[PDB]
Amino acid sequence: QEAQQVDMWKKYIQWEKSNPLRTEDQTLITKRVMFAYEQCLLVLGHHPDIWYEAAQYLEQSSKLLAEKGDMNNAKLFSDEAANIYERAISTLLKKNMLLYFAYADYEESRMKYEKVHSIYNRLLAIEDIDPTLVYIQYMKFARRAEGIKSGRMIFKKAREDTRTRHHVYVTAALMEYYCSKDKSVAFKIFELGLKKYGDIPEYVLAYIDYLSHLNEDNNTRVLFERVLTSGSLPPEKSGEIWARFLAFESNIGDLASILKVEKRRFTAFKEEYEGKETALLVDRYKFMDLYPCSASELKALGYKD
Amino acid sequence: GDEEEEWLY
Repeated sequence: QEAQQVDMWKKYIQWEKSNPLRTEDQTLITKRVMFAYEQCLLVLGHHPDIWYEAAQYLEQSSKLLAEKGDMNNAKLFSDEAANIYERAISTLLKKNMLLYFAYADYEESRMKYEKVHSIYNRLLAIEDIDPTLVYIQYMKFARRAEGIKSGRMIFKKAREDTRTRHHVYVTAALMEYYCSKDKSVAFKIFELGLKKYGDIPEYVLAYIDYLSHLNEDNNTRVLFERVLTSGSLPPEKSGEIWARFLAFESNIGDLASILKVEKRRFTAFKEEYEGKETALLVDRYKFMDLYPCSASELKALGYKD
Repeated sequence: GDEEEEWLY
């Protein structure tokens, strides 16, 4: 089938890369290898890995020619690798996020930032695409190559795009905490995001995770109470939150606070946890891969996860 | 607008 054809082609390409003729001219080995790549891409151009590996090979060759001092062939093969990326996203895979990103990173590594901005915006201009990850990668590039202020602009652009999902908020907040070491901005971003996506369990869990690891008991408990009592998180979508709360109390609280939280949780899920009190108790004691029960005991208890 | 961005940073 198609997987067999792909493997055959990659083995032919690897053979050519092994320089069976023992030529000493790297330009000739590269011409032969790229020829094999071209024949392959003629019929397997819908496989993104082949474009990527071909571009990577051309870049590697360019570097090897630069080390030997042949700057002209180095520049030639560098530009031709760029064109490999361009052809890959221009036909067949016009919507492949992975190759757009690879292209962006290649042009970033050549210090051609204008071309990077064009690539990310070309991708963003395709209407029927989820741009969230696109904005995340674009913010990463902006921050690390142009600075905090360029990153904040990309984040602004992401919020104004009605297709964007909550992850960019998470990313921006974490970026401010990890790169700028600024907890106040991190907080404000998480809070704006909470106003907009407080009914999404994965978002709320991200904020909870960030704050918990700040290691301030009162702030953590306050956030737990805010999210679980007020807020928009469906009560039937809150199980993981309660679990994190029980683990927080098990780490910093006493048996009384743990039992209070356990009982509030059970109330919230009185129906779903009928007769499952012992299976829940298991999670009062488990740590990492240590359980208080054997696998057979756990199955007989109705234990899940 | 510039108000949300001012509040954030």
